[PDB]
Amino acid sequence: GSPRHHLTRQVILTDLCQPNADRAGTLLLALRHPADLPHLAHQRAPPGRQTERLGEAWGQLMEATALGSGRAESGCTRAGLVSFNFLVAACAASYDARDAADAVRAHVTANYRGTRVGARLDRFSECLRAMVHTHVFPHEVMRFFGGLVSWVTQDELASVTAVCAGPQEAAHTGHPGRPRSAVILPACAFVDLDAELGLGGPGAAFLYLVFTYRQRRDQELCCVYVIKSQLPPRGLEPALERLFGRLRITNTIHGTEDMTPPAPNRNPDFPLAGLAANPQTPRCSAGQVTNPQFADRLYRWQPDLRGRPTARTCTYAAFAELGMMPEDSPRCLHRTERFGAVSVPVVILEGVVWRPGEWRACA
Amino acid sequence: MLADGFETDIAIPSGISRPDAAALQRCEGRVVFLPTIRRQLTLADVAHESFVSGGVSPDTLGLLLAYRRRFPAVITRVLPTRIVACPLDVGLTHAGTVNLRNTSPVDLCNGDPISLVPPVFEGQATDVRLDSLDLTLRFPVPLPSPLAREIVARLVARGIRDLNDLNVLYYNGSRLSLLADVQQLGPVNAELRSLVLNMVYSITEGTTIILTLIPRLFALSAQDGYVNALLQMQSVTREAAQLIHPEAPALMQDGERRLPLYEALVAWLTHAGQLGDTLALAPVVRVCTFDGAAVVRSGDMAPVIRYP
Amino acid sequence: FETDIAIPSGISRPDAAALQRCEGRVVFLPTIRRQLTLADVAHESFVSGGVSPDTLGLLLAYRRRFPAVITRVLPTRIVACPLDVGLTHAGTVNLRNTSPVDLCNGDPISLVPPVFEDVRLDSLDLTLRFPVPLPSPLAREIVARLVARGIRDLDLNVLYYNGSRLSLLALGPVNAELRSLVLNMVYSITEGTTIILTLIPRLFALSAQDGYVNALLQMQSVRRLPLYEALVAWLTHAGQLGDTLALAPVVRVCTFDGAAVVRSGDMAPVIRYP
Amino acid sequence: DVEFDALLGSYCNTLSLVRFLELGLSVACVCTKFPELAYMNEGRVQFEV
Amino acid sequence: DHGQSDPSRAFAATANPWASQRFSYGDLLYNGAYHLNGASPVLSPCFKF
Amino acid sequence: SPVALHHQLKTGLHPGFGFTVVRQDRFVTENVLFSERASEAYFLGQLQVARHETGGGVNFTLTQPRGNVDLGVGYTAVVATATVRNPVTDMGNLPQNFYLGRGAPPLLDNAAAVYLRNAVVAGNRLGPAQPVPVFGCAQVPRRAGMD
Amino acid sequence: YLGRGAPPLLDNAAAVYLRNAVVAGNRLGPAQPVPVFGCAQVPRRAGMD
Amino acid sequence: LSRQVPLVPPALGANYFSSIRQPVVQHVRESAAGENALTYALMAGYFKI
Amino acid sequence: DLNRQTLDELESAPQTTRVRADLVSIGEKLVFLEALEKRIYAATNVPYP
Amino acid sequence: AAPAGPAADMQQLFLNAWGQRLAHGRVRWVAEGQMTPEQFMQPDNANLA
Repeated sequence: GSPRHHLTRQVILTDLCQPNADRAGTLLLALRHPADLPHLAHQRAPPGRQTERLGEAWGQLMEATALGSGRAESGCTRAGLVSFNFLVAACAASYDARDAADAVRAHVTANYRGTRVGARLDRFSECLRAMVHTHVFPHEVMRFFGGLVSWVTQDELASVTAVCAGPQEAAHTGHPGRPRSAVILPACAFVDLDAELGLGGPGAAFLYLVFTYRQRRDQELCCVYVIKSQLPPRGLEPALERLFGRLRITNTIHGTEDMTPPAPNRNPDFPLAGLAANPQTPRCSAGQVTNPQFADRLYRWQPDLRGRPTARTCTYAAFAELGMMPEDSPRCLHRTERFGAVSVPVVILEGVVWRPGEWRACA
Repeated sequence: MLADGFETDIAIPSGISRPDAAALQRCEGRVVFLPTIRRQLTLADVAHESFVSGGVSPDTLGLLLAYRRRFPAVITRVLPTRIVACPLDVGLTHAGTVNLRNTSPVDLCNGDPISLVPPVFEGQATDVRLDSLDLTLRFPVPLPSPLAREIVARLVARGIRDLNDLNVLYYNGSRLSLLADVQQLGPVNAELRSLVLNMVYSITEGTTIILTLIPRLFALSAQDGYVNALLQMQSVTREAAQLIHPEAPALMQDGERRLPLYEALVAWLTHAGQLGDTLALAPVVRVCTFDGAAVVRSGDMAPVIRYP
Repeated sequence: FETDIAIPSGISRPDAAALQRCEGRVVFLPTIRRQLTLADVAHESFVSGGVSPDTLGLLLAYRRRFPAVITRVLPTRIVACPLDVGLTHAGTVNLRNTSPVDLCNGDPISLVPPVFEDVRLDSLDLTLRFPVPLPSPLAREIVARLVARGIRDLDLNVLYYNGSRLSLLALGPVNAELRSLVLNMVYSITEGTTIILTLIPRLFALSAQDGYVNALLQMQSVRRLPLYEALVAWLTHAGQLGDTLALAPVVRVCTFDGAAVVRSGDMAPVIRYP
Repeated sequence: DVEFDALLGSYCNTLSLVRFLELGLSVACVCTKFPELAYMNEGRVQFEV
Repeated sequence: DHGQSDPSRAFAATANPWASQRFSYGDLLYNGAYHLNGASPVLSPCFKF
Repeated sequence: SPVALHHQLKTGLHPGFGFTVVRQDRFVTENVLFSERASEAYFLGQLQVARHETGGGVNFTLTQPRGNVDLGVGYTAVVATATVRNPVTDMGNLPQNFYLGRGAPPLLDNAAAVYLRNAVVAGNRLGPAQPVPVFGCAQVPRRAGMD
Repeated sequence: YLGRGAPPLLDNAAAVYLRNAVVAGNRLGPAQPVPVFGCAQVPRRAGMD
Repeated sequence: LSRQVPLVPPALGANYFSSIRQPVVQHVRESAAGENALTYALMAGYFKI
Repeated sequence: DLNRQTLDELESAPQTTRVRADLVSIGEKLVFLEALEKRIYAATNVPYP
Repeated sequence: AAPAGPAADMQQLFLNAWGQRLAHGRVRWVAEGQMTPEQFMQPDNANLA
């Protein structure tokens, strides 16, 4: 009796992710091929920013990933998999529980196989500080990829085997000593909404990924949260407004900069409610419009939208479905496991059934 | 989704008379709102007495607003001691087929999405009452999807008139109206804000170019009849074009590298096109018959397979 | 669970090889049924109207029809399974790209009518138009490009994906094939931004970076113009397009025992949401 | 007081199991059964005039 | 409801503007719901109409 | 002019025109067949058993593949139209609207295009109640009772 | 002030004046302003003795 | 508009409150009988209901 | 089995006598033809139904 | 209307106050003049009720 699941395999370099330091049962995240990244940043960015910042920040990352062993920067096979414990410790200078956050960074800069590991984290988090400024948002680039069940090791590449759909506790590990796993997450991201709203009632709950941005002039942050909630996917937008509304207050006033508003206020009131009242106002028919001898007698109206804080520049959050816990009461634990010689604040989610979903901006 | 299905068990109490027990066996396929996904609940949780706020039984409009915080489920079978339902948001059955029953005044067609609506119709608000337990079970009305975009749009537009006819509909030629009632000022302002957020967010600087295409359309409806019967006899843009001659702005700040028409359309899809999900709930369900007909009749069951 | 699309009698010899070349391709049918005729399958099956449908009406039928992916092709019947009921029992069904764009692992896949540039069976007098299975994040780009093309008529054709280059122009028919989309996308926005402009008549007049933010921060806290009768003309019209231009993904690729990136002409294994 | 209710008799049907060769239409057929037909492409019947 | 026509002759609404419509001279004289001639024993024939 | 010819059909005047009223009627008939000694070779195969679950119920959809070979050089069957039952279609006078239709160019002066439409559809046996949908299929006001 | 359903006085300059002089500094009154729909909330007490 | 409808001011009484409505005015114009028949026909019209 | 021994077919035949009554065959079955104002309704004040 | 002022400029007070009134919609009772009696029975007008 095994429930239906779906395994994946992909030949993935171990540049940003490590299925050796992170044991069986952590999250993963697929990426786009990074040749798309700063061409979109040249195109989609709001007026008056440094579009080449993404091409230079992502440039300095790859260039620091080798520095030695004579290794080319472009490649046919390319690492597009960022492990979850790598991503939390990247943005680890933007949480509240900082003493547990450096306890995530303590095994990140140590347990990884590599030379001068932490030189990436001062760069890769700056790459995320360039994703927001160059305005190609990482939830337009990141994408869920399943949780680990096994790994086959070679120098700088490995065979990542994950679960893209199904229950986590169903797929075989590889060692018949411990033939399953559990979803293992650091406690600097797992923030409930049960006690924080007062919902102490038992029931089945959903798991979401949630990003946070902060758009300012070179003061830009990033967070990743894995939130357990008994809420609908349609009914998250008010609850995320309650938490992160302070970041929404900052983004709507300090996110719009270097745009030039029209000076002074030029656009008057819109008089169509008054122009339709008089039957003595001049009009036009369907053939007389698009004619120069008729359009000059109509009302001239020149709308000037410049410097408006658009919806795309007032984003504070973006979420996606990740999975549910169908149990009667969701059974979470809070332990500290030993990743070598570093002990970590660890949240052990148990009985997770995977359903990915689309993203959704909370603009 | 689980392999062996997932069926909650709404409990029936002890003391129920025979005029009430045969009143629940006509509830074979209806829409029942669980507040959580507990496997064990009570009828005192399901019924309208649990729906009330603090003592204010809300209108039809708030009854829209407290469905999107609940989990709609469909009864599959009724035992004497418990009622079994399946939540739509989790997983249907092994099959992915759960039989409904039309409460609608309007028959269905194949493939059409179902968004459910409160009992707004006149001579139609038929609540199955339990007398020996003192409960009212309001059963909502499954409707086809382009109806649910009308009726929600009729009610929100009506409440704006009170802040200073409309209630006539037509679908498949059968004339039907809706109940006129006073609307409380509370939940209507929760709709107006959910409009004007999604309404202003669809205005990017690129829309100053589209608003200078209005003189082209008002001349295009002169020649192609597709654009005549597009605008409407009762539209705004026709009388807007007869008085306004717009013209484009001169330049754009760094407008060479960016596409102004493209950003106005991406923001229009996720905000103003998405609007039919913010006011009402989400069209979870469409009708996928296996052998029966193109049309599913009123008072008849329908097999159902899920949907985005 | 595998349905049957029977081929009617009188098949020529190149046409038995033509249907031998659509092995793994997406096809729409009306109703899930164990026996079905090919004349209800073809492009003729929804030319209802007096004009053969353009790209708009193609989208509408694709949400009223139930997509099926063809398995093996027997010379008497086309065996297929639909993507809504047949995939809970059988796990994974192969799929062939007709896309100019390659697939990665873990993408969700929507479908687009063939707007870029078509098997004809002259023994049976029908065409078989087929959808283009491109990945769904491109779908809200590419359709938004091609709508934005026709607005210029009354720079753009640059697209990058997976380290490659895309050229949408590859001019004659496709702009005329996409006339009905362009004439609804404009109307919904111009109806929207004049009603919004009528309800609050100051939304273009406030100072943007100074006073308009106060008009935004307040919105975030919790004869006769026939205006209130014209919301319904907007809301039902805009509430209709929110399904059609959504392009919801039925399909997500989970690659197992194979290549990471599946190229054009190759096959990619496919699961639905469980 | 002494009362009843009554269930007097339970009436059913007999389905008419019609064989096709008990019909007078069966001249217009030539019915020879296949143990298989789905293993067959276009087959033919020849005629000479 | 005289938005539609007579079902019998489908091309006109009725045959009497004084006897067909509601609150008409046809209704005020011959309805048990109005009770103008409930007193007399003489059977009016159109009471069933 | 369609404005001008609106006036002279309401006021009983005869303009310089005629028309050919064309309609279609459907009848119910009873037919008689005659066939011959071997008009059809009829090959039947072996049954299949299927299994699919719906709504709790479990369908066993049974099929049997068959074959129709028509071994007749020439005609082997005749329909004989004998009698006439109830005619289905009532033989009334339903005029056809084109305001249901769509694809003809309008008149220009949009103060006058509303004038005709609210004087032809307004009180009509067929005309659209809701204004015509831009891409749907316009509906006909359902009668309270057929006769 | 926890409750809701009584008409406030007309001068909105003065209706807030009482609320910032009664709920401000309370053992019971809410921290957040009241949610518009359902149920106001009691502040979290750090200690019960 | 002066040619089709009458132009009676309601300082001298309008249509529905007078005692001779519009359909006597048009009966003057749309008759085809002569001068010796309308003189009795109008007198035939002023018998009260 | 479906087709059991039906309940009524277990009885015996009753006893029979010879009754004079007219018999007509219309179509393909025997029918009693019987006028009933001679035996019944003979000189009794009850209307024939 | 009540008779205001002398009778001299009684009509000038009419046409200078009533010009905007006569051009909203058509007069009912004059439009019932060119009605064929086999049009009047049809639902073509909105004055049957």
